[PDB]
Amino acid sequence: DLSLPFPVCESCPLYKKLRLST
Amino acid sequence: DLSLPFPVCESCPLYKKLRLST
Amino acid sequence: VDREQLVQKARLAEQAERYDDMAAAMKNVTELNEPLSNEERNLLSVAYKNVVGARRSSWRVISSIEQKTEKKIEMVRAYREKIEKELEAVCQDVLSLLDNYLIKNCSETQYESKVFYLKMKGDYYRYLAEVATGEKRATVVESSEKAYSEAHEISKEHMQPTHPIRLGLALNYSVFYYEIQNAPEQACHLAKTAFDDAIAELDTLNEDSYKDSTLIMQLLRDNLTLWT
Amino acid sequence: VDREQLVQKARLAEQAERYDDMAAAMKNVTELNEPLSNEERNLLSVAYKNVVGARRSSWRVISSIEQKTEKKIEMVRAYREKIEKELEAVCQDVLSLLDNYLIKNCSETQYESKVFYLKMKGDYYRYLAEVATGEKRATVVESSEKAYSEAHEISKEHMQPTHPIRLGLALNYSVFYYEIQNAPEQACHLAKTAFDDAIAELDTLNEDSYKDSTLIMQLLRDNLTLWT
Ligand SMILES: OC(C(F)(F)F)C(F)(F)F
Ligand SMILES: OC(C(F)(F)F)C(F)(F)F
Ligand SMILES: OC(C(F)(F)F)C(F)(F)F
Ligand SMILES: OC(C(F)(F)F)C(F)(F)F
Repeated sequence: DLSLPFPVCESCPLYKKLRLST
Repeated sequence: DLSLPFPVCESCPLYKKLRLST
Repeated sequence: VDREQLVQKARLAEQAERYDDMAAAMKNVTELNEPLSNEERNLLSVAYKNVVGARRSSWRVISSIEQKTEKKIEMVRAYREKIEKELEAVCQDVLSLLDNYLIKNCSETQYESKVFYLKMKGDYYRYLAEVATGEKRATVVESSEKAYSEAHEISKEHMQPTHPIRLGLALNYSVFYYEIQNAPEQACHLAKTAFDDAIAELDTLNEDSYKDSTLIMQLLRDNLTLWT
Repeated sequence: VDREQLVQKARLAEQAERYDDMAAAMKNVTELNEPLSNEERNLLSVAYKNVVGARRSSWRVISSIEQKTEKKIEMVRAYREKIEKELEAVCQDVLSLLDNYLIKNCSETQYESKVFYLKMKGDYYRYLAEVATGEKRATVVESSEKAYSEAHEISKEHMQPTHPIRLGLALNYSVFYYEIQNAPEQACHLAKTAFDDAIAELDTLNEDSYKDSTLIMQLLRDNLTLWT
């Protein structure tokens, strides 16, 4: 999947966003 | 969890059993 | 149960990885027929993204098995069709919430919400397009492009190029061109233009969202690298 | 749909990680009121293990949130209770299949099947015990011990000490003593005895199951190391 993998909000930790992106 | 983590049958690959155990 | 308890239930369901419960909670919140806060918007999106994503993942597994293989192929095709109908039902659920509540009652000055919801509309028609064939596919592909293009026009006019919702729209719109329309040149132009417009206006990064902005810029660059 | 198609559906559902579908398929197979093959036995067990396991995981998350935290605690407790009732319903579903079909119609010479099903019965009463309190907990704890102990006696008499079902029974029975009964000495004795009995009869390893035997021996050793 190449689409946006995480929610755009500060209450989601960056580590979670990076894990969802990789 | 300390209980049996995989099914006891040959059709389940050993790599799967090891991943479930670790 | 009041609205505050429904949102708390959605947060709890998310932590428990019970996304059907999370989506039902946020559907109930939407059906209170009032606008959604930024947090409620994100909870609704996360809920349905994970519900539909499980169906997408299962559909790809069963479809790959259907290609690699009497009563057996009849069962594989029937099971794929079962998952397909579930996926389509989830998407139509989301699209009904968007068309009849969320987009419908957006104020004139709520450009960020309009782009967020129109992007979602484009996304869920794109998920329909992934499994649709024939005339059905052409209809949902058209609907996906219409939503993305309107979101793009609004975001171009009313949002900074570094705004993470505008960048995430470009990311998904470019994916639509690459994966659905088989149009890699248009996909690359959309992704490169968004990346370049963001980097040219780096001084517009916001203290509350600069992490999302810079990360989505990297996702755009990642796809361009993969596609060129 | 015939039995062959139901088992194929279970295999497909497993690949798609749709374990509710997998369990429903294997429940339908069991309700044809004929014995289960070794493969059907394993499919039924995998299905329900994953269904109940999702509920166990969610219950532990919500229970930890309930301990760490007006209408909020009322919702957290209510949500925990919702998950609890789902977990209990899954366990009672399994236990009904075991008591009314699978154990009920085991032949006299099917010792391996009897141990497999009695171990499952012990397992699902143990999962009930994890969430039960008061007199309800004492009842299911008693039922779990009764099933495990009968499985243990049968396996002692009719199965080789290296048989993977006998070893896996000792593994789970020992966990029952450690986690449910708070009896680490009895848990260690069960695990060490099973490990020692297996290693003393290494020459009984079977070509078709020696990997499972040696792996479960390591799991027993792992728990003994953790507990001593
Ligand atoms: O995932 C949640 C959402 F939905 F983005 F609000 C969290 F609050 F955790 F970020
Ligand atoms: O994909 C990027 C990588 F590669 F991890 F750096 C991102 F930063 F976006 F995760
Ligand atoms: O998990 C399956 C089961 F259930 F053990 F039969 C597999 F066949 F894949 F092993
Ligand atoms: O837990 C063992 C270990 F540690 F991985 F070797 C087992 F072999 F059982 F996986």
